[PDB]
Amino acid sequence: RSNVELCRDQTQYGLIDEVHQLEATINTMKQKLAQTQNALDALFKHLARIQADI
Amino acid sequence: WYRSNLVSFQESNSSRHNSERLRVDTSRLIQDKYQQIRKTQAHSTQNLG
Amino acid sequence: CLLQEIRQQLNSDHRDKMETLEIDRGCLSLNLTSPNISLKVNPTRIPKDSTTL
Amino acid sequence: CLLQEIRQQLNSDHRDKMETLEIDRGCLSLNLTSPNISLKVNPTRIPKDSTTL
Amino acid sequence: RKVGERLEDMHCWKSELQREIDELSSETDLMMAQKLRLQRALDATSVPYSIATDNLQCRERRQHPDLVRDYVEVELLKETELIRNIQELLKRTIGQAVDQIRLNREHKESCEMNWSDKVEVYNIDDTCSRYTNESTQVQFYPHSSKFEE
Amino acid sequence: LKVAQTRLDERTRRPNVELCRDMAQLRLVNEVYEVDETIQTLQQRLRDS
Amino acid sequence: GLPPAYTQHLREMAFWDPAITAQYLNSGPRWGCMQWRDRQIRGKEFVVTRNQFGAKLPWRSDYVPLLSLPQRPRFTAQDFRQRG
Amino acid sequence: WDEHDNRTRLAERIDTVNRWKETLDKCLTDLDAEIDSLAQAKESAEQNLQAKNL
Repeated sequence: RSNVELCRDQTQYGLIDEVHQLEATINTMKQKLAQTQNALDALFKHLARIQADI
Repeated sequence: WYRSNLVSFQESNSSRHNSERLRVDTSRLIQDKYQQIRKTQAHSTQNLG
Repeated sequence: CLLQEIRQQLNSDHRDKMETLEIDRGCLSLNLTSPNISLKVNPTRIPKDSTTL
Repeated sequence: CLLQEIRQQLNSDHRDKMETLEIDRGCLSLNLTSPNISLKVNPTRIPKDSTTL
Repeated sequence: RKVGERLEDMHCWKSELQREIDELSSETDLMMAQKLRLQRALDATSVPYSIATDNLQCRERRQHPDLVRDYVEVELLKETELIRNIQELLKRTIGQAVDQIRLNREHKESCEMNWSDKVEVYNIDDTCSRYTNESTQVQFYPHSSKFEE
Repeated sequence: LKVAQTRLDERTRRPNVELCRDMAQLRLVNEVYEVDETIQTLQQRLRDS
Repeated sequence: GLPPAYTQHLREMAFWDPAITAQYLNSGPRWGCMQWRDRQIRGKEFVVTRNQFGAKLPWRSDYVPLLSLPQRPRFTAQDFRQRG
Repeated sequence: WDEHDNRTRLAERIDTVNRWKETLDKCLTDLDAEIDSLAQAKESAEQNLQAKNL
Protein backbone atom coordinates (compact mmCIF):
# COMPACT_ATOMS: atom_id res chain seq x y z
CA ARG A 1 0.00 0.00 0.00
CA SER A 2 2.41 2.68 1.24
CA ASN A 3 5.02 3.43 3.91
CA VAL A 4 2.67 4.17 6.83
CA GLU A 5 -0.63 3.88 4.95
CA LEU A 6 -0.46 0.09 5.25
CA CYS A 7 -3.49 -0.40 7.48
CA ARG A 8 -5.36 -3.51 8.61
CA ASP A 9 -9.11 -3.09 8.13
CA GLN A 10 -12.15 -5.36 8.47
CA THR A 11 -11.76 -6.34 4.81
CA GLN A 12 -8.59 -8.28 5.67
CA TYR A 13 -10.47 -10.22 8.35
CA GLY A 14 -13.34 -10.94 5.99
CA LEU A 15 -11.02 -12.24 3.28
CA ILE A 16 -9.34 -14.62 5.72
CA ASP A 17 -12.80 -15.77 6.80
CA GLU A 18 -13.93 -16.63 3.27
CA VAL A 19 -10.61 -18.40 2.73
CA HIS A 20 -11.12 -20.71 5.72
CA GLN A 21 -14.77 -21.32 4.88
CA LEU A 22 -13.72 -22.27 1.36
CA GLU A 23 -11.24 -24.93 2.46
CA ALA A 24 -13.95 -26.35 4.72
CA THR A 25 -16.29 -26.48 1.74
CA ILE A 26 -13.69 -28.27 -0.41
CA ASN A 27 -13.31 -30.94 2.27
CA THR A 28 -17.10 -31.35 2.32
CA MET A 29 -17.32 -31.89 -1.44
CA LYS A 30 -14.54 -34.50 -1.39
CA GLN A 31 -16.41 -36.29 1.40
CA LYS A 32 -19.65 -36.35 -0.57
CA LEU A 33 -17.89 -37.57 -3.73
CA ALA A 34 -16.61 -40.57 -1.77
CA GLN A 35 -20.08 -41.87 -0.86
CA THR A 36 -21.36 -41.17 -4.37
CA GLN A 37 -18.68 -43.47 -5.77
CA ASN A 38 -19.42 -46.12 -3.13
CA ALA A 39 -23.12 -46.17 -4.03
CA LEU A 40 -22.32 -46.45 -7.74
CA ASP A 41 -20.04 -49.43 -7.09
CA ALA A 42 -22.75 -51.15 -5.05
CA LEU A 43 -25.21 -50.68 -7.92
CA PHE A 44 -22.70 -52.27 -10.30
CA LYS A 45 -22.30 -55.33 -8.07
CA HIS A 46 -26.07 -55.72 -7.89
CA LEU A 47 -26.39 -55.54 -11.67
CA ALA A 48 -23.67 -58.15 -12.20
CA ARG A 49 -25.42 -60.56 -9.83
CA ILE A 50 -28.73 -60.00 -11.61
CA GLN A 51 -27.24 -60.67 -15.04
CA ALA A 52 -25.64 -63.93 -13.89
CA ASP A 53 -28.98 -65.06 -12.45
CA ILE A 54 -30.71 -64.17 -15.72
CA TRP B 1 -16.65 -31.89 -30.41
CA TYR B 2 -19.36 -29.91 -28.62
CA ARG B 3 -16.82 -28.82 -25.98
CA SER B 4 -14.42 -27.49 -28.61
CA ASN B 5 -17.07 -25.64 -30.60
CA LEU B 6 -18.39 -23.98 -27.43
CA VAL B 7 -14.86 -22.87 -26.54
CA SER B 8 -14.37 -21.45 -30.04
CA PHE B 9 -17.57 -19.39 -29.95
CA GLN B 10 -16.66 -18.09 -26.49
CA GLU B 11 -13.26 -16.97 -27.78
CA SER B 12 -14.93 -15.15 -30.67
CA ASN B 13 -17.38 -13.27 -28.45
CA SER B 14 -14.67 -12.25 -25.98
CA SER B 15 -12.56 -10.84 -28.81
CA ARG B 16 -15.57 -8.87 -30.08
CA HIS B 17 -16.22 -7.25 -26.71
CA ASN B 18 -12.57 -6.34 -26.14
CA SER B 19 -12.28 -4.76 -29.58
CA GLU B 20 -15.41 -2.65 -29.15
CA ARG B 21 -14.58 -1.26 -25.71
CA LEU B 22 -11.08 -0.38 -26.93
CA ARG B 23 -12.66 1.49 -29.85
CA VAL B 24 -14.83 3.50 -27.46
CA ASP B 25 -12.07 4.65 -25.13
CA THR B 26 -9.67 5.58 -27.95
CA SER B 27 -12.43 7.61 -29.60
CA ARG B 28 -12.94 9.56 -26.37
CA LEU B 29 -9.23 10.21 -25.88
CA ILE B 30 -8.67 11.71 -29.34
CA GLN B 31 -11.03 14.67 -29.07
CA ASP B 32 -10.40 15.48 -25.41
CA LYS B 33 -6.64 15.78 -25.99
CA TYR B 34 -7.16 17.80 -29.18
CA GLN B 35 -9.39 20.40 -27.53
CA GLN B 36 -7.22 20.94 -24.47
CA ILE B 37 -4.13 21.43 -26.66
CA ARG B 38 -5.98 24.03 -28.74
CA LYS B 39 -7.00 26.07 -25.70
CA THR B 40 -3.49 25.93 -24.24
CA GLN B 41 -1.92 27.30 -27.44
CA ALA B 42 -4.42 30.14 -27.84
CA HIS B 43 -3.99 31.48 -24.30
CA SER B 44 -0.21 31.72 -24.74
CA THR B 45 -0.39 33.58 -28.02
CA GLN B 46 -2.85 36.15 -26.67
CA ASN B 47 -0.80 36.98 -23.59
CA LEU B 48 2.36 37.39 -25.68
CA GLY B 49 0.49 39.97 -27.74
CA CYS C 1 9.76 28.94 6.87
CA LEU C 2 7.21 27.21 9.10
CA LEU C 3 4.57 27.44 6.39
CA GLN C 4 7.09 25.97 3.94
CA GLU C 5 7.45 22.74 5.90
CA ILE C 6 3.68 22.64 6.41
CA ARG C 7 3.25 22.78 2.63
CA GLN C 8 5.69 19.98 1.89
CA GLN C 9 4.13 17.67 4.50
CA LEU C 10 0.65 18.28 3.08
CA ASN C 11 1.93 17.41 -0.40
CA SER C 12 3.42 14.15 0.90
CA ASP C 13 0.14 13.14 2.54
CA HIS C 14 -1.86 13.96 -0.59
CA ARG C 15 0.32 11.79 -2.79
CA ASP C 16 0.03 8.94 -0.28
CA LYS C 17 -3.76 8.96 -0.34
CA MET C 18 -3.92 9.26 -4.13
CA GLU C 19 -1.69 6.20 -4.55
CA THR C 20 -4.06 4.34 -2.24
CA LEU C 21 -6.92 5.50 -4.47
CA GLU C 22 -5.57 4.08 -7.71
CA ILE C 23 -4.59 0.86 -5.93
CA ASP C 24 -7.97 0.08 -4.40
CA ARG C 25 -9.94 1.20 -7.45
CA GLY C 26 -7.89 -1.20 -9.57
CA CYS C 27 -8.75 -3.87 -7.00
CA LEU C 28 -12.46 -3.06 -7.40
CA SER C 29 -12.29 -3.14 -11.20
CA LEU C 30 -10.69 -6.58 -11.18
CA ASN C 31 -13.27 -9.38 -11.17
CA LEU C 32 -13.70 -13.00 -12.30
CA THR C 33 -12.21 -14.29 -15.57
CA SER C 34 -9.11 -12.13 -15.21
CA PRO C 35 -5.73 -12.53 -16.95
CA ASN C 36 -3.17 -12.13 -14.17
CA ILE C 37 -5.07 -14.00 -11.44
CA SER C 38 -3.40 -17.01 -9.81
CA LEU C 39 -3.17 -18.84 -6.51
CA LYS C 40 -0.65 -17.16 -4.24
CA VAL C 41 1.87 -17.87 -1.50
CA ASN C 42 0.79 -17.02 2.08
CA PRO C 43 -1.78 -14.29 1.33
CA THR C 44 -2.62 -15.01 4.99
CA ARG C 45 0.67 -13.36 5.93
CA ILE C 46 0.77 -10.22 8.06
CA PRO C 47 2.31 -6.87 7.05
CA LYS C 48 5.45 -5.79 8.86
CA ASP C 49 4.34 -2.38 10.18
CA SER C 50 0.63 -3.06 10.80
CA THR C 51 -0.67 0.48 11.21
CA THR C 52 -4.14 0.75 12.70
CA LEU C 53 -7.16 2.80 11.64
CA CYS D 1 -32.02 -1.08 -48.47
CA LEU D 2 -34.28 1.77 -47.29
CA LEU D 3 -32.59 1.84 -43.90
CA GLN D 4 -29.25 1.97 -45.73
CA GLU D 5 -29.95 5.27 -47.47
CA ILE D 6 -31.49 6.63 -44.26
CA ARG D 7 -28.32 5.92 -42.29
CA GLN D 8 -26.00 7.39 -44.91
CA GLN D 9 -27.89 10.68 -45.17
CA LEU D 10 -28.06 10.98 -41.39
CA ASN D 11 -24.28 10.48 -41.17
CA SER D 12 -23.79 13.23 -43.76
CA ASP D 13 -25.90 15.58 -41.65
CA HIS D 14 -23.85 14.57 -38.60
CA ARG D 15 -20.57 15.57 -40.17
CA ASP D 16 -22.13 18.84 -41.37
CA LYS D 17 -23.30 19.88 -37.92
CA MET D 18 -20.04 18.90 -36.22
CA GLU D 19 -18.15 21.07 -38.72
CA THR D 20 -20.45 23.95 -37.81
CA LEU D 21 -19.64 23.15 -34.18
CA GLU D 22 -15.88 23.64 -34.41
CA ILE D 23 -16.34 26.68 -36.66
CA ASP D 24 -18.51 28.46 -34.10
CA ARG D 25 -16.22 27.28 -31.30
CA GLY D 26 -13.27 29.01 -32.95
CA CYS D 27 -15.44 32.07 -33.55
CA LEU D 28 -15.94 32.21 -29.79
CA SER D 29 -12.27 31.37 -29.22
CA LEU D 30 -10.66 34.37 -30.85
CA ASN D 31 -10.63 37.84 -29.28
CA LEU D 32 -8.57 41.04 -29.29
CA THR D 33 -4.76 40.95 -29.42
CA SER D 34 -4.63 38.13 -31.95
CA PRO D 35 -1.88 37.51 -34.52
CA ASN D 36 -4.09 36.37 -37.40
CA ILE D 37 -6.55 39.30 -37.25
CA SER D 38 -6.46 41.44 -40.40
CA LEU D 39 -8.62 43.68 -42.58
CA LYS D 40 -10.43 41.58 -45.18
CA VAL D 41 -12.02 42.40 -48.53
CA ASN D 42 -15.78 43.14 -48.72
CA PRO D 43 -17.04 42.09 -45.27
CA THR D 44 -20.44 43.33 -46.54
CA ARG D 45 -20.60 40.49 -49.08
CA ILE D 46 -23.73 38.35 -49.17
CA PRO D 47 -23.57 34.54 -49.46
CA LYS D 48 -24.64 33.12 -52.81
CA ASP D 49 -26.79 30.13 -51.79
CA SER D 50 -28.85 32.33 -49.42
CA THR D 51 -30.37 29.74 -47.10
CA THR D 52 -32.35 30.41 -43.92
CA LEU D 53 -33.35 28.84 -40.60
CA ARG E 1 7.55 -46.66 -8.28
CA LYS E 2 7.58 -44.43 -11.36
CA VAL E 3 4.84 -42.19 -9.93
CA GLY E 4 6.81 -41.71 -6.70
CA GLU E 5 9.93 -40.70 -8.62
CA ARG E 6 8.02 -38.06 -10.59
CA LEU E 7 6.47 -36.68 -7.39
CA GLU E 8 9.77 -36.09 -5.59
CA ASP E 9 11.17 -34.51 -8.74
CA MET E 10 8.32 -31.97 -8.71
CA HIS E 11 8.74 -31.25 -4.99
CA CYS E 12 12.32 -30.07 -5.53
CA TRP E 13 11.45 -27.22 -7.91
CA LYS E 14 8.52 -26.28 -5.69
CA SER E 15 10.95 -25.69 -2.82
CA GLU E 16 13.53 -23.55 -4.58
CA LEU E 17 11.00 -21.33 -6.34
CA GLN E 18 9.27 -20.77 -3.00
CA ARG E 19 12.49 -19.46 -1.52
CA GLU E 20 13.30 -17.44 -4.66
CA ILE E 21 10.03 -15.49 -4.55
CA ASP E 22 10.78 -14.87 -0.88
CA GLU E 23 14.07 -13.07 -1.42
CA LEU E 24 12.60 -11.13 -4.34
CA SER E 25 9.96 -9.72 -1.99
CA SER E 26 12.62 -8.84 0.59
CA GLU E 27 14.72 -6.95 -1.95
CA THR E 28 11.65 -5.06 -3.17
CA ASP E 29 11.03 -3.90 0.39
CA LEU E 30 14.64 -2.72 0.60
CA MET E 31 14.33 -0.56 -2.51
CA MET E 32 11.06 0.81 -1.10
CA ALA E 33 12.99 2.02 1.94
CA GLN E 34 15.81 3.57 -0.09
CA LYS E 35 13.39 5.33 -2.46
CA LEU E 36 11.65 6.85 0.56
CA ARG E 37 15.03 7.97 1.90
CA LEU E 38 15.79 9.77 -1.36
CA GLN E 39 12.36 11.40 -1.20
CA ARG E 40 13.12 12.70 2.30
CA ALA E 41 16.47 14.09 1.16
CA LEU E 42 14.78 15.89 -1.73
CA ASP E 43 12.27 17.30 0.76
CA ALA E 44 15.10 18.64 2.93
CA THR E 45 16.92 20.18 -0.07
CA SER E 46 14.75 23.26 -0.53
CA VAL E 47 15.50 25.69 2.31
CA PRO E 48 19.13 26.81 1.66
CA TYR E 49 18.17 28.07 -1.81
CA SER E 50 15.64 30.44 -0.24
CA ILE E 51 18.20 31.42 2.38
CA ALA E 52 20.75 32.28 -0.31
CA THR E 53 18.23 34.32 -2.30
CA ASP E 54 17.28 36.32 0.80
CA ASN E 55 20.95 36.89 1.65
CA LEU E 56 21.61 38.18 -1.87
CA GLN E 57 18.66 40.55 -1.56
CA CYS E 58 19.92 41.78 1.82
CA ARG E 59 23.41 42.41 0.44
CA GLU E 60 21.81 44.29 -2.46
CA ARG E 61 20.13 46.45 0.17
CA ARG E 62 23.06 48.83 0.65
CA GLN E 63 23.96 52.51 0.43
CA HIS E 64 25.56 54.38 -2.48
CA PRO E 65 29.18 55.10 -1.45
CA ASP E 66 29.59 51.52 -0.18
CA LEU E 67 28.61 48.57 -2.38
CA VAL E 68 31.00 46.16 -4.12
CA ARG E 69 31.29 42.69 -5.65
CA ASP E 70 33.48 40.05 -4.01
CA TYR E 71 33.62 36.38 -2.95
CA VAL E 72 30.23 36.76 -1.26
CA GLU E 73 28.04 37.23 -4.32
CA VAL E 74 30.15 34.94 -6.52
CA GLU E 75 30.08 32.11 -3.99
CA LEU E 76 26.35 32.65 -3.48
CA LEU E 77 25.87 32.14 -7.22
CA LYS E 78 27.94 28.96 -6.95
CA GLU E 79 25.69 27.86 -4.08
CA THR E 80 22.54 28.43 -6.13
CA GLU E 81 23.88 26.61 -9.19
CA LEU E 82 24.95 23.63 -7.09
CA ILE E 83 21.51 23.53 -5.47
CA ARG E 84 19.64 23.51 -8.77
CA ASN E 85 21.88 20.88 -10.38
CA ILE E 86 21.43 18.61 -7.35
CA GLN E 87 17.68 19.05 -7.78
CA GLU E 88 17.43 17.74 -11.32
CA LEU E 89 19.97 15.01 -10.57
CA LEU E 90 17.77 13.72 -7.75
CA LYS E 91 14.66 13.90 -9.94
CA ARG E 92 16.21 11.81 -12.71
CA THR E 93 17.71 9.26 -10.31
CA ILE E 94 14.42 8.66 -8.52
CA GLY E 95 12.65 8.30 -11.87
CA GLN E 96 14.98 5.49 -12.91
CA ALA E 97 14.45 3.98 -9.46
CA VAL E 98 10.68 3.77 -9.89
CA ASP E 99 11.13 2.23 -13.35
CA GLN E 100 13.29 -0.48 -11.78
CA ILE E 101 10.48 -1.01 -9.26
CA ARG E 102 8.04 -1.69 -12.09
CA LEU E 103 10.31 -4.24 -13.74
CA ASN E 104 10.97 -6.09 -10.48
CA ARG E 105 7.27 -6.34 -9.64
CA GLU E 106 6.46 -7.70 -13.11
CA HIS E 107 9.08 -10.44 -12.76
CA LYS E 108 7.75 -11.23 -9.29
CA GLU E 109 4.26 -11.73 -10.70
CA SER E 110 5.43 -14.04 -13.48
CA CYS E 111 7.48 -16.31 -11.24
CA GLU E 112 4.62 -16.30 -8.73
CA MET E 113 2.06 -17.55 -11.25
CA ASN E 114 4.34 -20.38 -12.39
CA TRP E 115 4.97 -21.36 -8.75
CA SER E 116 1.23 -21.41 -8.20
CA ASP E 117 0.72 -23.78 -11.12
CA LYS E 118 3.30 -26.29 -9.90
CA VAL E 119 1.62 -26.10 -6.49
CA GLU E 120 -1.78 -27.18 -7.76
CA VAL E 121 -0.38 -29.89 -10.01
CA TYR E 122 1.66 -31.32 -7.14
CA ASN E 123 -1.37 -31.31 -4.84
CA ILE E 124 -3.58 -33.14 -7.34
CA ASP E 125 -0.83 -35.67 -8.06
CA ASP E 126 -0.42 -36.48 -4.36
CA THR E 127 -4.18 -36.76 -3.84
CA CYS E 128 -4.59 -39.10 -6.81
CA SER E 129 -1.59 -41.27 -5.90
CA ARG E 130 -3.35 -42.66 -2.82
CA TYR E 131 -5.49 -44.94 -5.03
CA THR E 132 -5.56 -48.71 -4.51
CA ASN E 133 -7.21 -51.48 -6.52
CA GLU E 134 -9.89 -52.50 -4.00
CA SER E 135 -10.90 -49.02 -2.79
CA THR E 136 -13.51 -46.61 -4.14
CA GLN E 137 -13.03 -43.77 -6.66
CA VAL E 138 -12.92 -46.55 -9.25
CA GLN E 139 -14.83 -45.94 -12.49
CA PHE E 140 -15.08 -47.17 -16.09
CA TYR E 141 -14.86 -44.61 -18.94
CA PRO E 142 -14.23 -44.89 -22.67
CA HIS E 143 -10.76 -44.15 -24.01
CA SER E 144 -9.94 -41.00 -25.95
CA SER E 145 -7.23 -39.10 -27.83
CA LYS E 146 -6.83 -36.18 -25.42
CA PHE E 147 -5.62 -39.04 -23.25
CA GLU E 148 -2.65 -38.99 -25.65
CA GLU E 149 -2.54 -35.32 -26.69
CA LEU F 1 6.21 20.50 -29.69
CA LYS F 2 8.51 21.58 -32.51
CA VAL F 3 6.81 24.97 -32.82
CA ALA F 4 6.68 25.52 -29.06
CA GLN F 5 10.42 24.81 -28.87
CA THR F 6 11.17 27.24 -31.69
CA ARG F 7 9.19 29.93 -29.89
CA LEU F 8 10.96 29.19 -26.59
CA ASP F 9 14.57 29.24 -27.78
CA GLU F 10 15.08 32.67 -29.30
CA ARG F 11 14.51 34.77 -26.17
CA THR F 12 18.09 34.01 -25.16
CA ARG F 13 19.26 36.75 -27.56
CA ARG F 14 17.52 39.42 -25.44
CA PRO F 15 20.74 41.24 -24.60
CA ASN F 16 21.04 42.69 -21.10
CA VAL F 17 17.99 43.83 -19.15
CA GLU F 18 14.91 42.90 -21.20
CA LEU F 19 16.04 39.34 -20.42
CA CYS F 20 13.04 38.28 -18.38
CA ARG F 21 11.31 35.56 -16.46
CA ASP F 22 8.00 35.68 -18.25
CA MET F 23 4.69 34.12 -19.13
CA ALA F 24 6.49 32.36 -21.98
CA GLN F 25 9.11 30.44 -20.01
CA LEU F 26 6.54 29.76 -17.27
CA ARG F 27 3.96 28.19 -19.60
CA LEU F 28 6.20 26.56 -22.19
CA VAL F 29 7.92 23.98 -19.97
CA ASN F 30 4.54 22.83 -18.67
CA GLU F 31 3.10 22.62 -22.18
CA VAL F 32 6.14 20.71 -23.45
CA TYR F 33 6.10 18.17 -20.62
CA GLU F 34 2.35 17.67 -21.03
CA VAL F 35 2.73 16.95 -24.74
CA ASP F 36 5.63 14.55 -24.11
CA GLU F 37 3.65 12.45 -21.66
CA THR F 38 0.66 12.71 -24.02
CA ILE F 39 2.65 11.19 -26.89
CA GLN F 40 3.99 8.45 -24.63
CA THR F 41 0.45 7.55 -23.53
CA LEU F 42 -0.59 7.48 -27.20
CA GLN F 43 2.21 4.99 -27.86
CA GLN F 44 0.96 2.88 -24.96
CA ARG F 45 -2.53 2.77 -26.41
CA LEU F 46 -1.11 1.98 -29.87
CA ARG F 47 0.84 -1.09 -28.73
CA ASP F 48 -2.34 -2.21 -26.94
CA SER F 49 -4.12 -1.95 -30.29
CA GLY G 1 -6.98 35.71 -13.10
CA LEU G 2 -4.14 33.29 -12.48
CA PRO G 3 -3.40 30.22 -10.30
CA PRO G 4 -1.77 31.04 -6.95
CA ALA G 5 1.13 28.64 -7.61
CA TYR G 6 1.91 30.57 -10.79
CA THR G 7 1.53 33.91 -8.99
CA GLN G 8 3.86 32.80 -6.19
CA HIS G 9 6.55 31.74 -8.65
CA LEU G 10 6.36 35.07 -10.44
CA ARG G 11 7.72 36.78 -7.30
CA GLU G 12 11.22 37.72 -6.11
CA MET G 13 11.51 35.55 -3.00
CA ALA G 14 12.23 31.88 -3.65
CA PHE G 15 9.52 29.71 -2.09
CA TRP G 16 8.23 27.49 -4.93
CA ASP G 17 8.70 23.73 -4.83
CA PRO G 18 11.62 21.93 -6.54
CA ALA G 19 9.19 20.56 -9.13
CA ILE G 20 7.58 21.67 -12.39
CA THR G 21 4.31 23.17 -11.10
CA ALA G 22 1.69 22.72 -8.44
CA GLN G 23 0.49 19.16 -8.04
CA TYR G 24 -2.99 18.89 -6.50
CA LEU G 25 -4.41 19.73 -9.94
CA ASN G 26 -2.36 16.84 -11.36
CA SER G 27 -2.76 13.07 -11.21
CA GLY G 28 -1.03 9.67 -11.19
CA PRO G 29 2.25 11.02 -12.62
CA ARG G 30 5.00 12.61 -10.50
CA TRP G 31 6.24 9.24 -9.29
CA GLY G 32 3.07 7.20 -9.20
CA CYS G 33 3.40 3.43 -9.17
CA MET G 34 1.52 0.14 -9.57
CA GLN G 35 1.33 0.02 -13.36
CA TRP G 36 -1.09 -2.75 -14.36
CA ARG G 37 -0.16 -4.46 -17.63
CA ASP G 38 -2.40 -7.12 -19.17
CA ARG G 39 -0.72 -10.25 -20.49
CA GLN G 40 -2.45 -11.33 -23.69
CA ILE G 41 -3.98 -14.77 -23.05
CA ARG G 42 -6.20 -16.49 -25.59
CA GLY G 43 -9.20 -17.68 -23.62
CA LYS G 44 -9.72 -14.69 -21.33
CA GLU G 45 -10.79 -11.10 -22.04
CA PHE G 46 -8.38 -8.19 -22.49
CA VAL G 47 -9.74 -5.61 -20.05
CA VAL G 48 -7.67 -2.42 -20.15
CA THR G 49 -7.44 0.68 -17.90
CA ARG G 50 -8.51 -1.23 -14.77
CA ASN G 51 -8.77 2.22 -13.17
CA GLN G 52 -12.56 1.91 -13.74
CA PHE G 53 -13.96 4.96 -11.95
CA GLY G 54 -17.69 5.54 -12.05
CA ALA G 55 -17.93 9.29 -12.62
CA LYS G 56 -19.51 12.11 -14.65
CA LEU G 57 -19.95 10.95 -18.24
CA PRO G 58 -21.08 13.44 -20.89
CA TRP G 59 -22.99 11.06 -23.14
CA ARG G 60 -22.46 13.48 -26.02
CA SER G 61 -19.76 12.31 -28.47
CA ASP G 62 -20.97 8.72 -28.80
CA TYR G 63 -20.70 7.56 -32.42
CA VAL G 64 -19.28 4.07 -32.51
CA PRO G 65 -19.52 2.93 -36.16
CA LEU G 66 -20.75 -0.53 -35.14
CA LEU G 67 -21.75 -1.03 -31.49
CA SER G 68 -24.09 -3.96 -32.09
CA LEU G 69 -23.43 -5.07 -28.52
CA PRO G 70 -25.17 -5.52 -25.12
CA GLN G 71 -23.93 -1.96 -24.70
CA ARG G 72 -24.66 1.62 -25.77
CA PRO G 73 -26.09 2.50 -22.35
CA ARG G 74 -28.97 4.76 -21.27
CA PHE G 75 -31.34 4.68 -24.28
CA THR G 76 -31.01 1.63 -26.51
CA ALA G 77 -34.37 1.20 -28.33
CA GLN G 78 -33.62 -2.54 -28.30
CA ASP G 79 -35.69 -5.74 -28.06
CA PHE G 80 -35.47 -8.26 -25.20
CA ARG G 81 -35.07 -11.73 -26.72
CA GLN G 82 -36.84 -14.56 -28.52
CA ARG G 83 -35.75 -17.38 -26.15
CA GLY G 84 -35.58 -20.93 -27.51
CA TRP H 1 -23.17 -13.13 -1.47
CA ASP H 2 -20.03 -13.07 0.69
CA GLU H 3 -18.32 -11.72 -2.43
CA HIS H 4 -21.01 -9.04 -2.78
CA ASP H 5 -20.53 -7.93 0.83
CA ASN H 6 -16.79 -7.52 0.32
CA ARG H 7 -17.42 -5.41 -2.79
CA THR H 8 -19.72 -3.08 -0.84
CA ARG H 9 -17.10 -2.59 1.88
CA LEU H 10 -14.51 -1.66 -0.73
CA ALA H 11 -16.85 0.91 -2.30
CA GLU H 12 -17.56 2.70 0.98
CA ARG H 13 -13.84 2.84 1.80
CA ILE H 14 -13.22 4.49 -1.58
CA ASP H 15 -15.88 7.11 -0.84
CA THR H 16 -14.32 8.04 2.50
CA VAL H 17 -10.86 8.35 0.97
CA ASN H 18 -11.99 10.64 -1.85
CA ARG H 19 -13.86 13.04 0.42
CA TRP H 20 -10.76 13.37 2.60
CA LYS H 21 -8.82 14.01 -0.62
CA GLU H 22 -10.91 16.99 -1.66
CA THR H 23 -10.70 18.42 1.86
CA LEU H 24 -6.91 18.43 1.76
CA ASP H 25 -6.95 19.89 -1.76
CA LYS H 26 -8.96 22.94 -0.71
CA CYS H 27 -6.65 23.30 2.30
CA LEU H 28 -3.60 23.38 0.01
CA THR H 29 -5.14 26.03 -2.24
CA ASP H 30 -5.88 28.26 0.75
CA LEU H 31 -2.31 27.72 1.95
CA ASP H 32 -0.93 28.90 -1.40
CA ALA H 33 -3.01 32.08 -1.32
CA GLU H 34 -1.87 32.85 2.23
CA ILE H 35 1.79 32.30 1.31
CA ASP H 36 1.57 34.78 -1.55
CA SER H 37 -0.12 37.37 0.67
CA LEU H 38 2.57 37.04 3.35
CA ALA H 39 5.26 37.39 0.69
CA GLN H 40 3.90 40.69 -0.62
CA ALA H 41 3.53 41.89 2.97
CA LYS H 42 7.19 41.14 3.69
CA GLU H 43 8.53 43.00 0.66
CA SER H 44 6.28 45.97 1.42
CA ALA H 45 7.63 46.12 4.98
CA GLU H 46 11.18 45.88 3.65
CA GLN H 47 10.76 48.85 1.29
CA ASN H 48 9.22 50.85 4.13
CA LEU H 49 12.30 50.03 6.21
CA GLN H 50 14.62 51.15 3.41
CA ALA H 51 13.06 54.63 3.40
CA LYS H 52 14.06 55.31 7.02
CA ASN H 53 17.43 57.10 6.43
CA LEU H 54 16.54 60.42 4.75
